[PDB]
Amino acid sequence: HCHANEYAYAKWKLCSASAICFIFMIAAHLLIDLTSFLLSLFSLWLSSKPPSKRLTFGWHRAEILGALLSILCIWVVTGVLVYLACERLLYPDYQATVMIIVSSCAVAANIVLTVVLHQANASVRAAFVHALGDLFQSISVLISALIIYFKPEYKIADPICTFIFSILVLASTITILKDFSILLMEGVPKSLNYSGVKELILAVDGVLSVHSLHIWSLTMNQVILSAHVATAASRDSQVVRREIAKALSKSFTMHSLTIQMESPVDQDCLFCEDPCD
Amino acid sequence: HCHANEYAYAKWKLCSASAICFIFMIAAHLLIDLTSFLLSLFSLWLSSKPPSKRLTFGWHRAEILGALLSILCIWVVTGVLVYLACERLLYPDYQATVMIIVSSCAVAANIVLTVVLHQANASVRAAFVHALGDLFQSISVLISALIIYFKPEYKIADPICTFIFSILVLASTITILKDFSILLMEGVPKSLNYSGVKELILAVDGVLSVHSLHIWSLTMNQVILSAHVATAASRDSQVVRREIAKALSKSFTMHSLTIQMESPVDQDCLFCEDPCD
Ligand SMILES: [Zn+2]
Ligand SMILES: [Zn+2]
Ligand SMILES: [Zn+2]
Ligand SMILES: [Zn+2]
Ligand SMILES: [Zn+2]
Ligand SMILES: [Zn+2]
Repeated sequence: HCHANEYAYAKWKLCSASAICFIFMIAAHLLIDLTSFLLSLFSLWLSSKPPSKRLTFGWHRAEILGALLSILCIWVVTGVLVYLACERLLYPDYQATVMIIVSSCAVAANIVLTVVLHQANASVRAAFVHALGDLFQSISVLISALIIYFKPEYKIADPICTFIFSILVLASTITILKDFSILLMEGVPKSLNYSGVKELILAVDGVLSVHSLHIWSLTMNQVILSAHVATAASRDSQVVRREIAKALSKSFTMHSLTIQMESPVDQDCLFCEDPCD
Repeated sequence: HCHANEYAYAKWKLCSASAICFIFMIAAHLLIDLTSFLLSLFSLWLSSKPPSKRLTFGWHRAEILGALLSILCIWVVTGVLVYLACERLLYPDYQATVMIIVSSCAVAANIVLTVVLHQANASVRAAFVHALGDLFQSISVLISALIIYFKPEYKIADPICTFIFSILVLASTITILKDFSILLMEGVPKSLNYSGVKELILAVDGVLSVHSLHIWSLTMNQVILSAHVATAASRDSQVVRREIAKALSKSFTMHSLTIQMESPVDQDCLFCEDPCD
């Protein structure tokens, strides 16, 4: 045959944040937040579906697609806030404490959303940064309000306040796009290393030359491995991988293995060579 | 060992469209169109790179990531044009033939961009729809101009003109997102069929029960196959797949095969069962 509660864990942790912004009707930004969540949550309902004929590996990956969307909804939001800050700069006419407690309530609220996403699921590490950004964005108008209120002589420190805080957003979203670009490109995941498994595999008896390895991954923790191995022709074949699986599954967890057990007649070729790093 | 000119074909066909909008400095929207292009082209330069250690399958898939971006740059563009049409509706003050030949030159120009992308590469079928949309968008202001100029009594037919033509954009971009959602989710590609290969494989002698098939695809024409097959224990194993490859490669083209040749002792399980369709 050659053969848990992390799923609803987020559904717990995520549905909360959806309600907070929902209950946050004390007015744009909030409405936009109320949109990213449910959809992203709805994606979390997708990965639960069983693998269908059209999607053989199943809807596992769909989470990231929802996640990667949430990120690009942050760039649009902050994209507006830089252009308006520019408009708020070029049209300098604007007029306080009224604009403080309306933000004094917001900043503390976003801490709630952020702290409950205390770092698993990608959507978690996707909605989290969406909130964190929305926090640092929120303190901009606050930390400015407690500045111009006391020092209204300038009243122009607010634009740069956003400008420096906008970068605090984008410089905090790259760390997630350095990763989700590797997933959608079928690259080796973070927690592993390409040569880190070749040697780890070459440490078994029958193997001769692991050629044409391919190890991509699904969302965050689902990894899939695939390779062709060369075995001692005098040695029995099936028994070897009968351990290699154990040899790998013991090393760490998998979601599907396919090993080919090619025979010791390979035309010693760029395709089954090596990655040139 | 168990072992063309389509690449630069687009680089030919794509660099052209990049120059046309570049040379189109006869004014914004043109600049946005220019930004979308080169990047997408730059992605086409990525897929040429050889497979590296971090990206085992290689940068083939990266094209789609660039492609899928171009699409979402269309929704943003048309997103602006519906809100402005709304603003152009709610603020009805606006005032002709001056606004005709400035568009009479545009519409015909977009035909050039579209016709040279006469339907291969995804980026082709990605930049194409980006242009086609930008055409139907362009005729809106034109077909309206030759209406209100002759019948200025209304001058309100222009908003709905965009509104109906905006849908002509989005209803033309879905056909590409029905597909590129299957690629990034590792689903079986269009040109194939899940059961279409099981039977096509089960038509060989040694095979007993192809279990745990997995057939996803890279960008458009690169397909990868992977499966475990059961063979007659009395029959020799390696010789079977020594044909199955031919049996499939003869059927159509591949980019990597991994077959496991499991033995006839499988615990007759949901995992190696079937996709429930
Ligand atoms: Zn799965
Ligand atoms: Zn091989
Ligand atoms: Zn080779
Ligand atoms: Zn390739
Ligand atoms: Zn098997
Ligand atoms: Zn099974």
